Amino acid sequence: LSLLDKIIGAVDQIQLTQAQLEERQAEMEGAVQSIQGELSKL
Amino acid sequence: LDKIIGAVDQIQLTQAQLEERQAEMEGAVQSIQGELSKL
Amino acid sequence: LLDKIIGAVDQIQLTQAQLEERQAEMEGAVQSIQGELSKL
Amino acid sequence: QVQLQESGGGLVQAGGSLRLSCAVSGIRVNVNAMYWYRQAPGKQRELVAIITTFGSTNYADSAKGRFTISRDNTKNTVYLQMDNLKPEDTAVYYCNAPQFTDRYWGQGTQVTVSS
Amino acid sequence: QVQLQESGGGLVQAGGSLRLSCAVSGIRVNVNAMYWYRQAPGKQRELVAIITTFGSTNYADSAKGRFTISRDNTKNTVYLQMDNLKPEDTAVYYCNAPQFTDRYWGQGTQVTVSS
Amino acid sequence: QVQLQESGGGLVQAGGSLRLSCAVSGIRVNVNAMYWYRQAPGKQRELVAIITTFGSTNYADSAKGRFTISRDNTKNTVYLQMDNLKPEDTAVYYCNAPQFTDRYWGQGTQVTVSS
Repeated sequence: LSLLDKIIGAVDQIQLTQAQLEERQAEMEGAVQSIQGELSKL
Repeated sequence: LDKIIGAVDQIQLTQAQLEERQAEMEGAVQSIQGELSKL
Repeated sequence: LLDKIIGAVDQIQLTQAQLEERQAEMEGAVQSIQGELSKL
Repeated sequence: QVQLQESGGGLVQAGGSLRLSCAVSGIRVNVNAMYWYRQAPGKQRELVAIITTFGSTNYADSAKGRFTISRDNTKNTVYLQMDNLKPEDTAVYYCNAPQFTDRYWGQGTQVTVSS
Repeated sequence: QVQLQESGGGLVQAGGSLRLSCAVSGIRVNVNAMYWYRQAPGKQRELVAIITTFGSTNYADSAKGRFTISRDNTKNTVYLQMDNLKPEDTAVYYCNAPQFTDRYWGQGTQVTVSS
Repeated sequence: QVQLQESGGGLVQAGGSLRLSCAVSGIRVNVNAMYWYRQAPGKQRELVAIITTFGSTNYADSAKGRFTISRDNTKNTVYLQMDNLKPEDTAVYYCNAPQFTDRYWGQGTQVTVSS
């Protein structure tokens, strides 16, 4: 297992993790907007 | 290679911190959602 | 291969700063809601 | 600038298949992770599939084994193969890189699935 | 699949020490950052410690210098040394990689600390 | 420890320019992405600019082409050039690395812009 193999696998882990963190943010941003709409309605 | 390694290391540390912040905030949002949904 | 690694790293660092900014924006919004639900 | 030219959508029957294309300029797809999204009318944009720089893939739960993301490095083009389509997949599909989702979106390609 | 086999928990006195182990299959611990979590009854899962691919570590504030995460690359195993344990550390402890926390969790190892 | 020594602030007229400096010790600025933040009185800390390990840059919308982040690798120092300053830029400006923002902040450098 070379140093380059380690770097590649770290990078791969990171890109996979970033997409999941983004998805979680999008799910939560929808939830906050739903709460904001509930508190803002007439 | 030293630069790549140090960039990668910074990134993995940052991802764990961003995750922890999300979990803390996800708890806060769930607490608010429960407040607004209770009978 | 090194160009691929570098460009991947660069993409990642840019994305991390944006994800942080989104979190900070949302943390203010949640705190604003929390203040609304906690006020006297 | 980054250019995103989505194509390959259309009208398809349920159980049918599509292959979407996004021709990219201004960044290399073999250097950057690339994402496909979809947006149904009046709903939030949903992440559908991702391919990393070194070729790992992941899919939204709604894909459930039906979608395959791939790329051609020479054509600098990202593909989404979509099998066994369902009416619930009707949406505009968009390709992007994560660093530009705050910045620019292409026109997308309309996919309409009918029974 | 990825396998996570947690061990090393048990019943320990306050001020005591434990060393948890997680034996991993299907990914290399010297290529991937690895995380330890804990979950007390009825509470949210808490991140406890992380070790990066190149061996940097970070700890939750609740660890406050008592815990040490490490790994053995040959055994493909991650360890959590926990010193000066307190009743508040009672929880189920889980090891995972960040890309799989949405996907799979092992059985964990029960840690109970009594005075 | 990491040391952050911000300088280059002061009192400046609208339309004027500043060049902030942060002298860093304990991490290499040519290895780590580095961030500039600002905080106006009673407001939340706002990210202003970032420079990646390999020298790519991005700016907050409030910068709108006025700010330029750069570094000197030998002096291990990060700079923020600020042109066409406006009263709304009055804040304390801080430099940090993303992995330490939960951990330590320097004193910052006060920037005050008057008409």
